Amino acid sequence: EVKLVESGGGLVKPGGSLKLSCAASGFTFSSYAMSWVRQTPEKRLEWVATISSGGTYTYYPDSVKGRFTISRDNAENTLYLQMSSLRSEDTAMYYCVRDGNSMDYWGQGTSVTVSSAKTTAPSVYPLAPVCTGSSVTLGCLVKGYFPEPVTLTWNSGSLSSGVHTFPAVLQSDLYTLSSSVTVTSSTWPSQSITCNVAHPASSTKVDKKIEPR
Amino acid sequence: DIQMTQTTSSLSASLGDRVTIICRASQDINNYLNWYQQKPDGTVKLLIYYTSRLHSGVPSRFSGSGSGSDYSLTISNLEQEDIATYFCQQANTLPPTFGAGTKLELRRADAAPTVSIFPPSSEQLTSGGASVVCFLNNFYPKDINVKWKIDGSERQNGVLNSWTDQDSKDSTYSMSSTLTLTKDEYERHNSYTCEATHKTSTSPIVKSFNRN
Amino acid sequence: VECDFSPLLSGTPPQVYNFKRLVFTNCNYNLTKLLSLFSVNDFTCSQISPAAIASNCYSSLILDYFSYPLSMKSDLSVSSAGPISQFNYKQSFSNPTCLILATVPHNLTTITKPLKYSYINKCSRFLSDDRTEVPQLVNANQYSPCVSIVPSTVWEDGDYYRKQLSPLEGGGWLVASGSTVAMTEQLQMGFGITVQYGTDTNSVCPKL
Ligand SMILES: *[C@@H]1O[C@H](CO)[C@@H](O)[C@H](O)[C@H]1NC(C)=O
Repeated sequence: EVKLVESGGGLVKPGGSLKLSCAASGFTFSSYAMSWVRQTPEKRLEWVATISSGGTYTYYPDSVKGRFTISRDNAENTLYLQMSSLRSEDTAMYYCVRDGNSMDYWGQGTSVTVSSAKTTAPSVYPLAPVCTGSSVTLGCLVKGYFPEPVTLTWNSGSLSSGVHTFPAVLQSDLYTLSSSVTVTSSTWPSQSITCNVAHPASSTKVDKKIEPR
Repeated sequence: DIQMTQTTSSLSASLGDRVTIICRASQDINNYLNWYQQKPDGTVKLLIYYTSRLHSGVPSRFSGSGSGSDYSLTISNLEQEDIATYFCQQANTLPPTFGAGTKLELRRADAAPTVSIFPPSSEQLTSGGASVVCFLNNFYPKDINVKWKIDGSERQNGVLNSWTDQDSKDSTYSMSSTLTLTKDEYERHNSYTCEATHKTSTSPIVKSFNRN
Repeated sequence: VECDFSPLLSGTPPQVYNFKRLVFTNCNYNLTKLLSLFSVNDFTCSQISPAAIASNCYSSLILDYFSYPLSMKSDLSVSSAGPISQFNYKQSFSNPTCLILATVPHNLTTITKPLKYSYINKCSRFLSDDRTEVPQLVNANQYSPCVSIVPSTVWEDGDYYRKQLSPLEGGGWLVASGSTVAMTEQLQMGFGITVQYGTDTNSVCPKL
């Protein structure tokens, strides 16, 4: 089973450096060309680099030439992307990819943000209904964090149905995220519903229980 | 560099239908054309390589056809799991370049938004902020307009909106609208209204509260 | 009305296994016009002569061009046992053919160089038991079955490329092996010419 697991993503200042890694398994790594591909927040895909199976040849687009270096370690089965002289346009999700005549297998990607802005932990606010029907909707407001991402769950993930977690919105330096959950009236408030938010960049974990107002 | 043009950016179809996504290259790319599917959770898979060859594990209802600079991806007997964005990619010369992708949407019966409005949490008010949140959930089609009113007066400034992709289980759309004020600015008004304009009704769907 | 060889003169030529094929019908050709833009190193023909091919009428004329290196010229003959004739390019025995080996002059800036010469050293289909190998030899005029698994350029010399075949295709694998040759100072190319016959149209004639 082919597996590609990227790591090394984060927030870096403009003009800064960052090195990404990719742990490959489930195939003979040294038999394949490997590639990096990035996707902008606007969902546009752009090839970043390809390295030949033996590491002999490397190829880059002009947008990254001279700044990025792809490399591999065939003994350790890992692919690397050294980035330097970073610009904010380099902000993207970076995917490790198995190449050849096509990009066979894609990793799940690792997020990179290039910004002067500082890491900010979010405020998490429980949204209870206004002071009734056959269902109730609860909400969660994740406000003022940077950078992406956050992870949001309801009751530690056991409550997945009726959930709508909305794409984060950037307003200036800070991100805002919201999530709603809709359950039957007999479910809440008689049963406990809690919002769970994690912001790894700021090492933040918050549980916020929805209480009736 | 070779430009890949996917002529439609969004496509709408029904289950069992036959969908055809077309890709144009700015040059003859000699069949070195590949197709990728990205699901809403971001997962990317290879579907077709070299114009028409099917990648292993990909169902036979996916197929490819084309030559020169004109290429097509076809999905027959459209299923629910096919809600995705589909990208073409040329592999003839470097750099390999991708199309901007084609989003595929499933059709369903018309559905009205479920609207819920939320006053600021007392915890936020304590910190001096005041966000008024409104959810407009599970509606179809995706086209919708949201208006905020404070004491009958329309308000546009300080509103952040967010939209979800099509729900993979019931094919509906949802959106979030947040009006942010300071606590002081908030406490200067009484009535806060969230209004939804949607095909399913002539008059707007309205949710409101008073600071009392 | 004049047969258009322009696609040859613009861009990077392909390799020997993914050669570009031009098919000419209902037009007038000037072969001397084309060959004068190049430095012709070899020109041979079978079942016809270099002078005759340039002054006759046919139902169609087929021109194959690709990046090929002179060092390897012996391998292009149909009496080679080498990888080139077995797995990359074989001309028609039944019809009259011409094989031209030429060099792109420095003046011909419009044709751009590949990074290197690439070819398939072997192409095989392995059975479902991943043990039994069925070599895939090129037929005259046909592309290798492995063009669908080999990139438009071999990434590195000695690379293996493979793809699984679906149960409908009988399962198993299609496996190819690639080789490279260092790029020369001026681009060296190969041209293959084939002519076809028909009773209706002989509308491919030399321009007069
Ligand atoms: C090519 O053939 C044309 C006739 O169509 C002739 O006018 C011209 O002189 C020829 N070119 C050369 C290189 O002689």
